[PDB]
Amino acid sequence: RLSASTNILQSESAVTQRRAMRLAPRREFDANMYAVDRERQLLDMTLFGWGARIWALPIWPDIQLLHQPLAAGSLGIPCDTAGLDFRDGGLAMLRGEDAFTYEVVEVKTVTASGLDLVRPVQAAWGTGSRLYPVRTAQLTEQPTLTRLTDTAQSARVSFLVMEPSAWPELMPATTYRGRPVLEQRPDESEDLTSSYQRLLSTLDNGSAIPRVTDVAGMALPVIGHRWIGMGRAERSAFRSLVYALRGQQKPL
Amino acid sequence: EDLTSSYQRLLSTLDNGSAIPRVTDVAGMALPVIGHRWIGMGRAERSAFRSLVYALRGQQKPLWVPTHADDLTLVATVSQLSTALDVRNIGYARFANGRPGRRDIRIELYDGTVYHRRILTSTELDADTERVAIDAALGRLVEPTDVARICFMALCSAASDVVEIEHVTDSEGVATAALTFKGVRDDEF
Amino acid sequence: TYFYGQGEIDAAPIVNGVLGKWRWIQDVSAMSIQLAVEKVEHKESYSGQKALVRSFPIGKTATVNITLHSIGPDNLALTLYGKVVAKAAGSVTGEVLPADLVAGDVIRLANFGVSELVITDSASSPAPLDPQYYALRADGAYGEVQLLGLPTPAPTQPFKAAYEYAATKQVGMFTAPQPTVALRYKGINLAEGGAPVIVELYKVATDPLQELALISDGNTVAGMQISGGILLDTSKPDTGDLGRFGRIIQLG
Amino acid sequence: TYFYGQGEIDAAPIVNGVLGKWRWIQDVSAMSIQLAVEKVEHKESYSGQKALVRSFPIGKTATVNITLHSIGPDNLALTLYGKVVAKAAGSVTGEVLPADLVAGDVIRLANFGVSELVITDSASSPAPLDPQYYALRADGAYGEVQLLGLPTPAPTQPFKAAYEYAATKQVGMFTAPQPTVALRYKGINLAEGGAPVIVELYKVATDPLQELALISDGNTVAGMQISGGILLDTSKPDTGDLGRFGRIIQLG
Amino acid sequence: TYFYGQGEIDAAPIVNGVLGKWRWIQDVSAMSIQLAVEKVEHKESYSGQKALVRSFPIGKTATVNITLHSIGPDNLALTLYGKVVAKAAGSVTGEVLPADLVAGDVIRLANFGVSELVITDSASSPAPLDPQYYALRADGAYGEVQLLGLPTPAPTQPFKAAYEYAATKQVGMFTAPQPTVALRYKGINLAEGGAPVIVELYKVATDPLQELALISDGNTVAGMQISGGILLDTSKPDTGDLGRFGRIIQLG
Amino acid sequence: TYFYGQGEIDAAPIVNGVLGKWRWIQDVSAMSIQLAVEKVEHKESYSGQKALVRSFPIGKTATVNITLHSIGPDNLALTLYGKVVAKAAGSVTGEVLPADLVAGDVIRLANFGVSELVITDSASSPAPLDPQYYALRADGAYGEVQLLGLPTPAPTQPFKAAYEYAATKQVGMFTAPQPTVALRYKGINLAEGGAPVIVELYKVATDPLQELALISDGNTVAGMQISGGILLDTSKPDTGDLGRFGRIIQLG
Amino acid sequence: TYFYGQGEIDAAPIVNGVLGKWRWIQDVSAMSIQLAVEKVEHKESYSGQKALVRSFPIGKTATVNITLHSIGPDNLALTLYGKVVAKAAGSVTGEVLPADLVAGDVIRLANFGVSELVITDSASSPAPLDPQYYALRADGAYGEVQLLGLPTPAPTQPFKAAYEYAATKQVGMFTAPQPTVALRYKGINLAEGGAPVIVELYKVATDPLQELALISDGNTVAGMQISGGILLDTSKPDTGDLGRFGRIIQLG
Amino acid sequence: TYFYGQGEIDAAPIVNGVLGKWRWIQDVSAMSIQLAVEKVEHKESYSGQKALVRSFPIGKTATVNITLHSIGPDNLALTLYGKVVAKAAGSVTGEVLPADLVAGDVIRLANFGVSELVITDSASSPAPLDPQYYALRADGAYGEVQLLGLPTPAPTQPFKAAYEYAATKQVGMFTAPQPTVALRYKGINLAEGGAPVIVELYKVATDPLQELALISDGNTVAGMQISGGILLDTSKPDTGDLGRFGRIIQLG
Repeated sequence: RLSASTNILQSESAVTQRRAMRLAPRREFDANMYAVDRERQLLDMTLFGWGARIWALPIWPDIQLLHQPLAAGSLGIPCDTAGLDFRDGGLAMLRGEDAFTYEVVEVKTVTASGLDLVRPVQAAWGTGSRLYPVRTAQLTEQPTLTRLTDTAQSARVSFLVMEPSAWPELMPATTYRGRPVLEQRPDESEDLTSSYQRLLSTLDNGSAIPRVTDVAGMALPVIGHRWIGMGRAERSAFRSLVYALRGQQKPL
Repeated sequence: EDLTSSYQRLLSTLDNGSAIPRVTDVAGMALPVIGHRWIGMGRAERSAFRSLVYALRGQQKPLWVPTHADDLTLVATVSQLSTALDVRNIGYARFANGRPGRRDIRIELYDGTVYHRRILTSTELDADTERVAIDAALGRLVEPTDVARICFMALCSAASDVVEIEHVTDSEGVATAALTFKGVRDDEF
Repeated sequence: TYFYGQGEIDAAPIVNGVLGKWRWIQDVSAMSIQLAVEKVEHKESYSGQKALVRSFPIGKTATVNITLHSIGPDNLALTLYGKVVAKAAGSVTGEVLPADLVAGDVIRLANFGVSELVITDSASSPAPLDPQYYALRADGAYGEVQLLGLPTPAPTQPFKAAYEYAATKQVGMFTAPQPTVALRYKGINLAEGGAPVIVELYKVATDPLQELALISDGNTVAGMQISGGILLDTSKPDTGDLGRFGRIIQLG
Repeated sequence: TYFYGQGEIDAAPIVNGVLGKWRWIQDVSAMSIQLAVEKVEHKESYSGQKALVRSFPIGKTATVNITLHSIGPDNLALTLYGKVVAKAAGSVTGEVLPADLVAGDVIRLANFGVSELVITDSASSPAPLDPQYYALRADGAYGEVQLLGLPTPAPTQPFKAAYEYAATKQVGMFTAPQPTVALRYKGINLAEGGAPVIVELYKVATDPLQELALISDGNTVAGMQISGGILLDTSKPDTGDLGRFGRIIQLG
Repeated sequence: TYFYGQGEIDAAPIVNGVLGKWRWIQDVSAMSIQLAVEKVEHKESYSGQKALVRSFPIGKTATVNITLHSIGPDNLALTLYGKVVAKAAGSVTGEVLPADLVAGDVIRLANFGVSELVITDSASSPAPLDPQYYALRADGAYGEVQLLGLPTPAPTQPFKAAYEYAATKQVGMFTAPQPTVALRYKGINLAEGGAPVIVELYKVATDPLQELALISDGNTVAGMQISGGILLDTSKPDTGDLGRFGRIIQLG
Repeated sequence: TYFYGQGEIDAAPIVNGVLGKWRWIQDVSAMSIQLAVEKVEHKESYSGQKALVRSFPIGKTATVNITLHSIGPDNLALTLYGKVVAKAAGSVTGEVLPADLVAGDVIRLANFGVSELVITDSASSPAPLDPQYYALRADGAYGEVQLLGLPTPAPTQPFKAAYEYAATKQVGMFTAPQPTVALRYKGINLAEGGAPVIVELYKVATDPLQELALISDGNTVAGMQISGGILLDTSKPDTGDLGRFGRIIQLG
Repeated sequence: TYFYGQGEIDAAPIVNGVLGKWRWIQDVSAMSIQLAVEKVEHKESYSGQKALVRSFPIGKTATVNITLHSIGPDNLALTLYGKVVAKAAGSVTGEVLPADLVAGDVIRLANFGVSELVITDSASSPAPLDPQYYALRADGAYGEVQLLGLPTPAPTQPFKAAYEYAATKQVGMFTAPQPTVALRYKGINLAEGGAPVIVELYKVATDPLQELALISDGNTVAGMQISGGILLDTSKPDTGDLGRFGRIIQLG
Repeated sequence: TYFYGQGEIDAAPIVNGVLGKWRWIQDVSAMSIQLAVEKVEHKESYSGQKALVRSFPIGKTATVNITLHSIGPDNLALTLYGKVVAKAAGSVTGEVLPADLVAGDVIRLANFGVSELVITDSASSPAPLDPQYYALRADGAYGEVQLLGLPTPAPTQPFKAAYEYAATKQVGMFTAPQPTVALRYKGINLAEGGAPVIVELYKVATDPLQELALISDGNTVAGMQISGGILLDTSKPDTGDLGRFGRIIQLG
């Protein structure tokens, strides 16, 4: 979930002034998880002691697998960084089959082919170990753990990132009258709706009969849109478009 | 019916302004919440449950509510006089080192005898094993093969005063009810 | 110790709880008793399996199905929620037939089993019509009279018909309340040389017939299936070992 | 005391509550009557056996299914919600045929059973065309005429056809309101030497035919199945023993 | 290494957890054991193939179905939730028969297997009725007596009947709590020259019979089907290799 | 008065309401008409039965199913929502075959019915290849050409193929709007000596084919099943007894 | 290029990921592999048809079903979630039989395969009972001892029984965790002269047996059906063409 | 005008929209094409008959099912979402066999089709073992070798095996993306003397096989069933008569 604040006030005529407040939208993640063998007790203790405090949440959607083994003590992890949530001076977190097989390192810069590192890695993981971008996050609400058996608990964990998420802002290539044009064709899987919202207030319903006065006499249509990614490039382009929109501020 | 456990905290005062939010732990303590269900199958059990409900007087009277998990498992036998219980590393030392909500142990041996202990302090020994301590003695030498569970205990009281006793068949029959217990700081401290 | 049962069935209506007069239910082809019990289960979780540990029955009901091939009026009353009506044989003298009658029309009389049919012509001088000018379809089993012809000097159109009707038994539809009948079965077990076996059902509430094929195709006698639930009788002793639904007696 | 019934069925349409004229529904292959009752159950809990203790009926309905093999216009009107239309035999003198006709075209006439077909050429001097130049398909029963050839000096294309058409009976579809018919089944029970049995149904609301296979395969005659619900007649006495849905009469 | 089993089944009722006395359940035609397990599945998304990666069982249950052809009172008590009742043979001296009796009436006695029936006339001078004036139906097995005639000087209507009744065994219905039986199947595997095989079931909770056709058609013996769930015994050692639900023993 | 129908069927497309040119639908194996009516019921409660008292039809719809065995292009257009395309026979002179051709490869031509195939080698001096070095699979029914061999002095790889193609008829998929066709059936009733019977359906909307087994197994001719709903025609008189869905004509 | 497979199957348990020792699964009658894929569809709407335009698979799972006819203890352990227990042959000296023993009772010994049975009477002077006073049902295959009679001077009731028992193999119920077994199939293809074909499944999770007919009717060998899902192995190379579920090898 | 089709099917994989090289899918037993259309219905109420009056299609889809009996590696790759892997024949020199071997153990080699097997003893002086001391099961097709015996002076347990392995073809499972294949059915209509018929399908998305019985029972060859949906091709002209889903060509 990408959320931003933009309080807009319109006059009697259908004219709007927009005052986008948040430059960096707050990011929220919602997911479900399980814990059975040695992860349930660890999860219980982890949410018991640490509780409501800053985490280092790996970016699950940005999962990545190493193509070559990483030598212990090596400086630099050559891996794909095309359209990934990797930033200079950020964090990275390797992972293994189990929760414990992990280690966090600090990334200096992105070379488009690797991750420059300042501190050498103290343990070598071969091909198959997962690589996760890391962003600071906090538990918005403590999960309600559902006991499935003697040792089993499913949780609905929700996280909010407490760091700005920089990302390039790009608009559609086509331009019309000096403004962007949305050339993407919406998905028709779910039937969509269109409505003509009007500033038709002041119905003045008394006792005999009502009467409506067109304050502006203009109709502003409303259109719904849906799309499917099917790839990394399309998702990155959509994220760039969302960032460029800045909520309701930027029109197109 | 699958039940749930949650760690309610006095985590108010989020102070969400315009730039970013920040949360301050007013007390830095977690009080667990546990749900409970039972079946009567008889008059005596129903009478006992009614007596317990009357004794509770809502949330006023507290009482320990042992969990039924397997949080801790032994990895090495312990002598009767020893107070150095060894359990596999679960980050207990980093998170649990003696502070209300944690601690308290129920051995629940295979035969049926259960020993109630009190954790004193946990020290990290290895990436896979620990040497968590206890208060006094164990009772006998118990091997890892002769332990069912540990099921961390915790003092709690009712979370909702209203109790629904669903009578199904008859007094000499079966009844269903649901109870919820929440941790509370009591017992002279 | 093997069962292959044949025998008879006796039913006694229950009218406000006072036992009625037992009667034979005539031929029967199939009798089945079904028992259904609902249970609530308790599951432990100390073994890590969450397997079923205990279960106590809460529901208890018994259903009985009977297939009878008898279309006797008593069975019709018991099965169609009807009550038998007996009409004594008699005579009619002044029935008026439909007017505007011509050859080819069919007339229907209010009574069945018509015989000695006479049709007197309406005039100052009565003149019974000739028998050869009318015919009785189905030998007067339904009072159906067919006109063969009329004399060239067309007589007075309205007619006065007199005849005799036989006694009959009638059963209405849904004209009686839900019968409550106790059942006694008289199965002889052939597998043990014809060993007597007794089954008694104290209280049974029947369900109206499901289907009745008036016109049948094949070599199968028409069948009547009745479903009923065995109610709990509150008059019998509770601690008595005989129970309150039924019981079975096997001499030996 | 056994039933294997065959016989006749008679119906009388009910219009505005006044009895109509009874008619035979022609051959019928199957008739069945089904009774349905809804019950609300009361239970008592003193025994701890959680079992049924009383039940009182609430719903009361009956349905009748009839399979007739007659496609007569009267039965068609009864089943298709149609009204019979009688067209008298007549003649046509100046019917205009389609233009731009050529050999191989098939022309269709507005009436069936065409005979003495005459096609006059359009010209100042009438000149009927040679019969050899056209043919009648299906012996002119379908009103279809086929062109066999045209003279080398092509005559005037528009044509005037005169012929004779026979009388016919038509039935509409959904052109009549829901018929309400009283049914009188008069069957013979062969199991008792052919004993007489009568079934009376005061008010029946029919349902249009479910299927009608115009092109049949095999050795089975086309069947028409009609379903109907026996309504409650409000004119018969409530305390009358004859009931209000139907009745059965047996002589004995 | 192939199985085709035949043999015997023994059951021991479990009361308050103390083992009962084992007994044979008489002939049994079919036994089957079914295992059901519920599983919660964990998946990993790094491959983009959205496929299953791990699964851990949660539920664990077992059910046993048994088809017995024995209608013995002990098996009836086991299956009908009844308790056997033994009635010793005895005599009756002053049973009063219904009044207003006439020829053709059928009277029923409270006991079966009647013999040496004597009916004394009610009068100052006792006068037993002639045996020729009454008959015993079904050889007095159903306790039914039919009147063949009465003397012209009609004797006193009320009657006193004295006779002898044989011993009988009765079974109640739903008069006993849910039985808990331990089953021991001892079968012979013919596929291995008749090798010995034993199956042990510590705790089984049965379900009453589903159907019981008292009047059977065909050449198939009446069958009693019983379903039951194998509960978890809490007395056996948890680490014991023998388990807690059942066991199989094979000699080799 | 009995029906066993065989005959033909005629269909005329409706394009904006103007009647089209009737055409025969070729052989047909099964035609069925189904009528469905929805009803709303009113229930009295004065008799204590709450039985159905009245019911009036609210819904009315008719569905027609046809099974045709003809794969004629006209029927394909009517059934596949397609429009026929006619390609006249012609010749080709400069088609270029795929390069890098070797023995064992199969070449496919854009047209079917190839004959007089000639392949001219690409060079300053044209040199048609020897016919024995290629073969025509399926006698040129698909332009499939197989290379038998190549001369040791490998000629210029690109080839120029010329040939003649025959005329053909093509049908697209979903290339036409929902057809609306009036149907006229010409059933002859054999049960009455071949009595003509007419059925006309004014407006019918068809549904595309459900299945088409291109490769069939057995001795059954491929069948094509089409479903259609009879719409309500608004042009016919409302009070006219002929109705608005269809009608049936039976001479007599 | 045609398949009709017969052969053998090998299974190796996976215990914490380390390959186990392969073993033959004995005779097998049926093996099936099912693939299920879930897809999300994208629909365009520019053509007016809203027809499916694109679809990408999101789900992927494979299920394998095996039917084995072997009741070997290893297969029982693999299928019943059990672990084999081996008991060595031995002897007993001081078993105490139930008291209050009389003729007709049956005694059961804790061990099977009893031989050389001796029952010593309890008294100051031991006096082994005569063998003719007891019998061994099923030749001591279950330790079932039947009392034929007792001496007139009733000896001391408690008995001390000594005998020898043979070794046996036992399998518990649900006494082992969910097995994870890799499968190797050795199908020989008869359609190609017995061409070898290999199928390997890296990781498979089985499901307990669905049914087990201990007493079978007919001429069919008892069958054991097992269902399992093929998990995704994370150890194999991702880019390796061998995949992660399984693979098939066909020499040629 | 009748269809009974047999013939060939050709497929061309579609990669990034560029046509691939067509290939034969080997023998095919059944092909069927199904059309589905969704419709929204409009009704008019002026008649009071509440019946359908208009309907316009909304949905448009098509699916194709194909049953192929070929297990060729190319077809396996097409259906199993796999990619063929070719392994060339080679040799092994220093493969190490498992230790702690004893007579009766079965060892497996990493390659199939083993020949010229040589096992050298581990010692300072190499000493190949006698061939009589080991055997090859299934003629070394499964890479299985069985130990027949060992010399009394037990040689060094670890062994070095050298042999030759033949070439093989492998297919992965779910190792390839959803194939998109264009299908060309070329069948012969026997009902018209073997007339030519062609069916074209531009774009088809397949679904993995549903079932694959490796061990077959009976006389029926193993069948592979594949389902696929015909997508909408966006490259063909919209107004083009050939459509965008498929086509049928008939010569005439």
